[PDB]
Amino acid sequence: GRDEAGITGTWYNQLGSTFIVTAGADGALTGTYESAVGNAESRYVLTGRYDSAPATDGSGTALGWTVAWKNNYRNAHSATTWSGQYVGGAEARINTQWLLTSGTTEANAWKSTLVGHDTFTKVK
Amino acid sequence: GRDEAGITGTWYNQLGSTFIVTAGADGALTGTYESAVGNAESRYVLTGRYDSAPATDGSGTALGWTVAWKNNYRNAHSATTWSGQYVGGAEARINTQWLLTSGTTEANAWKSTLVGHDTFTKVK
Amino acid sequence: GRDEAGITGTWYNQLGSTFIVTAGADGALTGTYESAVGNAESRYVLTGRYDSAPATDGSGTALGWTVAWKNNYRNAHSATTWSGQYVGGAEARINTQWLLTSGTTEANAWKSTLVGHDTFTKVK
Amino acid sequence: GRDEAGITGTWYNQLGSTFIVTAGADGALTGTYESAVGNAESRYVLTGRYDSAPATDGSGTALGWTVAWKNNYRNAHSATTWSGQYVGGAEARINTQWLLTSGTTEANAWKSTLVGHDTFTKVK
Ligand SMILES: CN(C)c1ccc2c3c(cccc13)C(=O)N(CCNC(=O)CCCC[C@@H]1SC[C@@H]3NC(=O)N[C@@H]31)C2=O
Ligand SMILES: CN(C)c1ccc2c3c(cccc13)C(=O)N(CCNC(=O)CCCC[C@@H]1SC[C@@H]3NC(=O)N[C@@H]31)C2=O
Ligand SMILES: CN(C)c1ccc2c3c(cccc13)C(=O)N(CCNC(=O)CCCC[C@@H]1SC[C@@H]3NC(=O)N[C@@H]31)C2=O
Ligand SMILES: CN(C)c1ccc2c3c(cccc13)C(=O)N(CCNC(=O)CCCC[C@@H]1SC[C@@H]3NC(=O)N[C@@H]31)C2=O
Repeated sequence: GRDEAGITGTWYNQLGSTFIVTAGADGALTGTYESAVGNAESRYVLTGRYDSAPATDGSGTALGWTVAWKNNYRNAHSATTWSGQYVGGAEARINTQWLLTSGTTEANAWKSTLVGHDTFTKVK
Repeated sequence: GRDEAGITGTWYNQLGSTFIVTAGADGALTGTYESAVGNAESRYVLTGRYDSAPATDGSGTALGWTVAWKNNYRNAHSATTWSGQYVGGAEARINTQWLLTSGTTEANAWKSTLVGHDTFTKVK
Repeated sequence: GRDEAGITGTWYNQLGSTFIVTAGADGALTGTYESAVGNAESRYVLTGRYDSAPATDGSGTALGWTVAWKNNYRNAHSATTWSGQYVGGAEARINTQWLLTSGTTEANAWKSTLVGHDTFTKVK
Repeated sequence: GRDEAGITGTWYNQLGSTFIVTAGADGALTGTYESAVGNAESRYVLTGRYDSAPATDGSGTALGWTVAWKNNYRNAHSATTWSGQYVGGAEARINTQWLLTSGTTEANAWKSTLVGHDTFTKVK
């Protein structure tokens, strides 16, 4: 409810990427993502989930979402998942860690997956 | 197509958890997850994405999905994302890495996120 | 050489932790770490390695180090490894990702490892 | 003591890499690593730390180590850290997660770090 409202909207990360999400009453996340970097052009579908009844101790709201990097313009044969928590208030944030897996041969599977962290704000 | 067919079904990981997924023609993943471990009971909604047009060099198919650990029985104030690749054939596998974030206070945010790896097969 | 000089010293991360390191000519890192958070008191031994001949294209210098969280005051039955890169200049930084593993039972091994990111500066 | 003995020796992972380590009485790990894959040839220095007084409940022993991928033959401008736990007994194992950072430009820092998992045994 509070965080359905707080999460729904347009977010921006430190790279200049754009995350457009709707948080549903059932815990769904749906929207589009546009990366400022990488083998990417325009918007990509995203879907995910969030805790629709977080704790009321002042904890964050756990959430995550996935982008497969295929759309009408490109196919980067890869998928990113962001896992993190939403923190509400005047300077709301979504603080995330992500895993970006590329499809590989079996011989290259050891080097399939990048790891990083993205912080999203409502302003940038 | 090939991997819509190959991905859709029931999968099992090394912990004894059960992953029930439908891969759509558009790149969607939908289903339910049941963990054998942790603060979890019964099935949880999952949603994700996969590369619906993978390479044909013998590479894996990149995919990912999210579970928020809230259902009618429990709320563990946390979300897991799995990022990985599907590898088809007689002993098909989905090889994943995952990030499990709990909602935390700001003071505890440094210890919000677990990391691990799960391998899913069609048999176990 | 340049980065032996640049890396050797006292660093501080965003949590207020203190990283005291000597970079040797052979690629060694030695020193002590003091965490501002967690099950930790005072200084802990650290050892690691760095690229002692980085690229000269303006790339970072790859490095990593380990702390086992045992000293004369406490034993937290855990170890952290930081992996990252040093970036020199007026606002030098060491940008890292870390893995913090606790010793667990086999049944709890799935939840053994925390993941996070720390940015170190010469000032804070 | 028990794990000084148990950890010291030659280990092998699922890729066919060779990890030669000495565990000291003070918690030090020293040795050499030879990767079966990647931009690597021959042995590389490793250093790390382990919990020299683990719990006696049947928990694992937390440890970690670093390799910078520079030696007399090659320089891959990168460093790997493994974080994990040693589990003793007839089929002893070291179960690890790793982070492999390459030195990058600032513009490429988002894609600096690979993540994976290696399981080491005394036999393979
Ligand atoms: C050879 N070996 C070292 C690699 C070199 C480059 C790459 C990889 C990859 C996977 C595994 C290895 C490598 C990989 O998936 N890739 C990306 C492919 N896929 C893409 O480029 C799609 C855009 C991804 C944008 C990310 S999502 C997290 C972050 N947050 C944002 O807002 N934007 C960024 C590489 O380049
Ligand atoms: C205090 N500090 C060290 C922790 C101790 C325990 C925990 C945490 C967590 C997050 C951060 C820190 C801790 C966290 O999210 N948690 C889990 C809470 N949430 C749950 O238990 C929900 C079930 C999660 C099951 C996982 S999904 C990846 C894997 N694959 C499967 O098939 N099953 C497992 C902890 O316990
Ligand atoms: C139950 N389940 C969810 C957990 C809950 C709490 C914990 C864990 C752990 C491991 C696995 C699970 C959990 C774990 O290792 N632990 C830490 C134990 N060990 C310690 O507290 C030692 C200090 C570590 C300080 C870190 S190093 C990275 C960062 N950067 C800094 O400068 N300071 C921080 C937990 O609490
Ligand atoms: C372009 N983008 C997607 C990448 C593509 C390839 C690479 C990277 C890297 C870092 C970041 C991105 C990429 C990176 O560090 N690299 C490795 C460079 N460095 C090396 O190859 C040194 C050998 C590393 C061997 C590892 S250690 C963990 C594992 N366990 C073993 O026993 N052996 C393996 C890449 O290739």
